Amino acid sequence: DTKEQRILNHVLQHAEPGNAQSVLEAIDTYCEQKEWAMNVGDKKGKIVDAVIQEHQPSVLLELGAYCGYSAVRMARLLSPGARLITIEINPDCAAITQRMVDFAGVKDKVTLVVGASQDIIPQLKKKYDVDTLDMVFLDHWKDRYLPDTLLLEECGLLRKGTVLLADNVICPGAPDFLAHVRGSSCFECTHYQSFLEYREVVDGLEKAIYKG
Ligand SMILES: C[S@@+](CC[C@H](N)C(=O)[O-])C[C@H]1O[C@@H](n2cnc3c(N)ncnc32)[C@H](O)[C@@H]1O
Ligand SMILES: O=[N+]([O-])c1cc(O)c(O)c([N+](=O)[O-])c1
Ligand SMILES: [Mg+2]
Repeated sequence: DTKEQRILNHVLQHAEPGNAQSVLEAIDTYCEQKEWAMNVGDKKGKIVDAVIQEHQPSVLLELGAYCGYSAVRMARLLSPGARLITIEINPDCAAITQRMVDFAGVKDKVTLVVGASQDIIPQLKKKYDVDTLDMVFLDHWKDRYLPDTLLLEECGLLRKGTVLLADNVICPGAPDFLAHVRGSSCFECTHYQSFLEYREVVDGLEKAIYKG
Protein backbone atom coordinates (compact mmCIF):
# COMPACT_ATOMS: atom_id res chain seq x y z
CA ASP A 1 0.00 0.00 0.00
CA THR A 2 1.84 3.09 -1.33
CA LYS A 3 1.24 6.81 -0.76
CA GLU A 4 0.12 7.15 -4.37
CA GLN A 5 -2.35 4.30 -3.81
CA ARG A 6 -4.17 5.97 -0.88
CA ILE A 7 -4.59 9.12 -2.96
CA LEU A 8 -6.38 7.16 -5.69
CA ASN A 9 -8.33 5.42 -2.90
CA HIS A 10 -9.47 8.82 -1.61
CA VAL A 11 -10.62 10.05 -5.03
CA LEU A 12 -12.35 6.73 -5.77
CA GLN A 13 -14.37 7.31 -2.59
CA HIS A 14 -14.87 11.06 -2.15
CA ALA A 15 -14.78 12.42 -5.69
CA GLU A 16 -17.75 12.14 -8.04
CA PRO A 17 -16.92 10.38 -11.34
CA GLY A 18 -16.96 12.41 -14.56
CA ASN A 19 -16.30 15.69 -12.74
CA ALA A 20 -12.69 16.85 -13.21
CA GLN A 21 -13.01 19.72 -10.72
CA SER A 22 -14.20 17.34 -8.00
CA VAL A 23 -11.21 15.01 -8.32
CA LEU A 24 -8.95 18.05 -8.01
CA GLU A 25 -10.44 19.06 -4.67
CA ALA A 26 -10.25 15.46 -3.46
CA ILE A 27 -6.52 15.18 -4.20
CA ASP A 28 -5.96 18.65 -2.68
CA THR A 29 -7.72 18.11 0.66
CA TYR A 30 -6.21 14.65 1.14
CA CYS A 31 -2.65 15.85 0.54
CA GLU A 32 -3.47 19.13 2.30
CA GLN A 33 -4.51 17.49 5.58
CA LYS A 34 -3.12 13.92 5.56
CA GLU A 35 -0.08 13.33 3.31
CA TRP A 36 2.16 15.75 1.41
CA ALA A 37 2.55 15.06 -2.31
CA MET A 38 4.39 16.73 -5.20
CA ASN A 39 1.24 17.94 -7.01
CA VAL A 40 1.43 21.49 -8.43
CA GLY A 41 -1.22 22.41 -5.89
CA ASP A 42 -4.29 24.58 -6.24
CA LYS A 43 -2.53 27.94 -5.98
CA LYS A 44 -0.10 27.62 -8.88
CA GLY A 45 -2.78 25.49 -10.54
CA LYS A 46 -5.07 28.51 -10.67
CA ILE A 47 -2.26 30.21 -12.59
CA VAL A 48 -1.92 27.33 -15.08
CA ASP A 49 -5.68 27.64 -15.51
CA ALA A 50 -5.26 31.33 -16.33
CA VAL A 51 -2.36 30.61 -18.72
CA ILE A 52 -4.02 27.67 -20.50
CA GLN A 53 -7.31 29.60 -20.80
CA GLU A 54 -5.38 32.43 -22.52
CA HIS A 55 -3.11 30.56 -24.97
CA GLN A 56 -5.77 27.90 -25.54
CA PRO A 57 -3.38 25.24 -26.94
CA SER A 58 -4.32 22.38 -29.32
CA VAL A 59 -1.40 20.05 -28.51
CA LEU A 60 0.18 20.21 -25.08
CA LEU A 61 3.09 18.25 -23.59
CA GLU A 62 3.48 17.42 -19.91
CA LEU A 63 6.72 16.13 -18.41
CA GLY A 64 6.12 13.96 -15.35
CA ALA A 65 2.54 12.87 -14.60
CA TYR A 66 2.75 11.40 -11.08
CA CYS A 67 -0.88 11.00 -9.94
CA GLY A 68 -2.49 12.95 -12.79
CA TYR A 69 -3.46 16.01 -10.71
CA SER A 70 -2.07 18.46 -13.27
CA ALA A 71 -3.11 16.26 -16.19
CA VAL A 72 -6.67 16.62 -14.87
CA ARG A 73 -6.17 20.33 -14.22
CA MET A 74 -4.99 21.04 -17.76
CA ALA A 75 -7.19 18.63 -19.69
CA ARG A 76 -10.49 19.76 -18.13
CA LEU A 77 -9.86 23.10 -19.86
CA LEU A 78 -8.91 21.86 -23.33
CA SER A 79 -11.11 22.77 -26.29
CA PRO A 80 -12.88 19.89 -28.06
CA GLY A 81 -10.40 17.77 -30.07
CA ALA A 82 -7.30 19.00 -28.23
CA ARG A 83 -4.56 16.55 -27.18
CA LEU A 84 -2.44 16.32 -24.03
CA ILE A 85 0.51 13.95 -23.85
CA THR A 86 2.05 13.24 -20.43
CA ILE A 87 5.48 11.61 -20.05
CA GLU A 88 6.10 9.57 -16.87
CA ILE A 89 9.07 7.21 -16.25
CA ASN A 90 7.69 5.40 -13.19
CA PRO A 91 5.33 2.51 -14.13
CA ASP A 92 3.53 2.77 -10.77
CA CYS A 93 2.90 6.51 -11.10
CA ALA A 94 1.89 5.96 -14.74
CA ALA A 95 -0.65 3.30 -13.75
CA ILE A 96 -2.32 5.65 -11.27
CA THR A 97 -2.30 8.60 -13.66
CA GLN A 98 -4.47 6.52 -16.00
CA ARG A 99 -6.95 5.50 -13.28
CA MET A 100 -7.25 9.08 -12.02
CA VAL A 101 -7.78 10.19 -15.62
CA ASP A 102 -10.47 7.52 -16.18
CA PHE A 103 -12.38 8.62 -13.07
CA ALA A 104 -12.33 12.25 -14.22
CA GLY A 105 -13.75 11.12 -17.59
CA VAL A 106 -10.73 12.71 -19.26
CA LYS A 107 -9.19 9.55 -20.77
CA ASP A 108 -10.06 10.49 -24.36
CA LYS A 109 -7.95 13.65 -24.60
CA VAL A 110 -4.97 12.54 -22.47
CA THR A 111 -2.40 10.09 -23.87
CA LEU A 112 0.11 8.58 -21.45
CA VAL A 113 3.67 8.04 -22.59
CA VAL A 114 5.38 5.64 -20.16
CA GLY A 115 9.16 6.12 -20.25
CA ALA A 116 12.02 8.54 -19.66
CA SER A 117 11.40 11.95 -21.23
CA GLN A 118 14.85 11.90 -22.85
CA ASP A 119 14.13 8.61 -24.63
CA ILE A 120 10.63 9.38 -25.93
CA ILE A 121 11.07 13.03 -27.01
CA PRO A 122 12.93 12.06 -30.23
CA GLN A 123 10.13 9.53 -30.87
CA LEU A 124 7.32 12.02 -30.22
CA LYS A 125 6.88 13.17 -33.83
CA LYS A 126 6.64 9.79 -35.55
CA LYS A 127 5.01 7.44 -33.02
CA TYR A 128 2.37 9.92 -31.83
CA ASP A 129 1.73 12.02 -34.96
CA VAL A 130 3.22 15.28 -33.74
CA ASP A 131 4.31 18.36 -35.67
CA THR A 132 4.95 21.16 -33.16
CA LEU A 133 3.98 21.53 -29.50
CA ASP A 134 1.79 24.52 -28.64
CA MET A 135 2.73 24.18 -24.95
CA VAL A 136 5.11 22.23 -22.70
CA PHE A 137 4.59 21.86 -18.97
CA LEU A 138 7.85 21.01 -17.23
CA ASP A 139 7.48 19.34 -13.83
CA HIS A 140 9.69 16.24 -13.87
CA TRP A 141 13.08 15.98 -12.11
CA LYS A 142 14.66 19.43 -11.88
CA ASP A 143 17.98 18.44 -13.43
CA ARG A 144 16.18 17.52 -16.65
CA TYR A 145 14.47 20.84 -17.41
CA LEU A 146 17.38 22.32 -19.41
CA PRO A 147 18.51 19.07 -21.11
CA ASP A 148 14.94 18.28 -22.26
CA THR A 149 14.43 21.87 -23.45
CA LEU A 150 17.41 21.63 -25.79
CA LEU A 151 16.22 18.14 -26.65
CA LEU A 152 12.80 19.52 -27.57
CA GLU A 153 14.48 22.28 -29.59
CA GLU A 154 16.80 19.81 -31.34
CA CYS A 155 14.02 17.50 -32.52
CA GLY A 156 12.24 20.54 -33.96
CA LEU A 157 9.32 20.13 -31.56
CA LEU A 158 9.50 23.82 -30.66
CA ARG A 159 7.50 26.27 -32.75
CA LYS A 160 7.72 30.07 -32.74
CA GLY A 161 5.30 31.05 -29.97
CA THR A 162 5.48 27.75 -28.09
CA VAL A 163 4.68 28.28 -24.41
CA LEU A 164 7.00 26.55 -21.93
CA LEU A 165 5.55 26.67 -18.41
CA ALA A 166 7.99 25.58 -15.68
CA ASP A 167 7.13 24.51 -12.13
CA ASN A 168 9.26 24.79 -8.99
CA VAL A 169 11.50 27.52 -10.38
CA ILE A 170 12.06 28.83 -6.82
CA CYS A 171 11.76 25.61 -4.76
CA PRO A 172 13.47 23.25 -5.03
CA GLY A 173 14.72 25.38 -7.96
CA ALA A 174 15.78 24.88 -11.59
CA PRO A 175 18.75 27.28 -11.69
CA ASP A 176 20.49 26.12 -14.90
CA PHE A 177 17.18 26.14 -16.78
CA LEU A 178 16.15 29.50 -15.32
CA ALA A 179 19.57 30.86 -16.23
CA HIS A 180 19.35 29.59 -19.84
CA VAL A 181 15.83 30.72 -20.67
CA ARG A 182 16.06 34.19 -19.07
CA GLY A 183 19.41 34.87 -20.77
CA SER A 184 18.60 33.34 -24.16
CA SER A 185 17.24 35.51 -26.98
CA CYS A 186 15.15 32.50 -28.01
CA PHE A 187 12.99 32.80 -24.93
CA GLU A 188 10.83 35.68 -23.74
CA CYS A 189 10.20 35.16 -20.01
CA THR A 190 7.56 36.11 -17.43
CA HIS A 191 7.50 35.10 -13.75
CA TYR A 192 4.38 34.41 -11.70
CA GLN A 193 5.12 34.35 -7.97
CA SER A 194 3.01 31.84 -6.05
CA PHE A 195 3.35 29.39 -3.17
CA LEU A 196 4.75 25.84 -2.87
CA GLU A 197 2.00 23.20 -2.74
CA TYR A 198 0.47 22.71 0.71
CA ARG A 199 2.83 25.23 2.40
CA GLU A 200 3.60 28.89 3.23
CA VAL A 201 6.78 28.92 1.13
CA VAL A 202 7.40 31.17 -1.86
CA ASP A 203 7.52 29.23 -5.11
CA GLY A 204 6.49 30.29 -8.61
CA LEU A 205 5.84 29.43 -12.24
CA GLU A 206 8.13 30.62 -15.03
CA LYS A 207 6.59 31.11 -18.46
CA ALA A 208 9.07 30.99 -21.34
CA ILE A 209 7.84 31.64 -24.89
CA TYR A 210 10.07 30.30 -27.64
CA LYS A 211 10.92 32.82 -30.36
CA GLY A 212 12.96 30.67 -32.77
C1 LIG B 1 6.71 16.80 -9.62
S1 LIG B 1 6.16 15.13 -10.00
C2 LIG B 1 4.96 15.49 -11.31
C3 LIG B 1 3.71 16.13 -10.73
C4 LIG B 1 2.53 16.38 -11.66
N1 LIG B 1 2.95 17.07 -12.91
C5 LIG B 1 1.51 17.24 -10.92
O1 LIG B 1 1.74 18.43 -10.72
O2 LIG B 1 0.45 16.77 -10.51
C6 LIG B 1 7.58 14.47 -10.89
C7 LIG B 1 7.21 13.20 -11.64
O3 LIG B 1 7.91 13.15 -12.86
C8 LIG B 1 8.44 11.86 -13.08
N2 LIG B 1 9.72 12.01 -13.78
C9 LIG B 1 10.94 12.37 -13.25
N3 LIG B 1 11.85 12.40 -14.25
C10 LIG B 1 11.23 12.07 -15.41
C11 LIG B 1 11.68 11.96 -16.72
N4 LIG B 1 12.96 12.18 -17.02
N5 LIG B 1 10.79 11.60 -17.71
C12 LIG B 1 9.47 11.37 -17.40
N6 LIG B 1 9.02 11.49 -16.10
C13 LIG B 1 9.89 11.84 -15.13
C14 LIG B 1 8.59 11.24 -11.70
O4 LIG B 1 8.32 9.86 -11.76
C15 LIG B 1 7.56 11.95 -10.85
O5 LIG B 1 6.40 11.16 -10.71
O1 LIG C 1 9.80 18.31 -2.79
N1 LIG C 1 9.56 19.33 -3.42
O2 LIG C 1 9.79 20.41 -2.90
C1 LIG C 1 9.04 19.26 -4.72
C2 LIG C 1 7.97 20.08 -5.07
C3 LIG C 1 7.41 20.04 -6.35
O3 LIG C 1 6.37 20.85 -6.70
C4 LIG C 1 7.98 19.10 -7.34
O4 LIG C 1 7.47 19.04 -8.60
C5 LIG C 1 9.12 18.25 -6.92
N2 LIG C 1 9.68 17.34 -7.82
O5 LIG C 1 9.65 17.55 -9.02
O6 LIG C 1 10.19 16.32 -7.40
C6 LIG C 1 9.60 18.35 -5.62
MG1 LIG D 1 6.22 20.45 -9.25
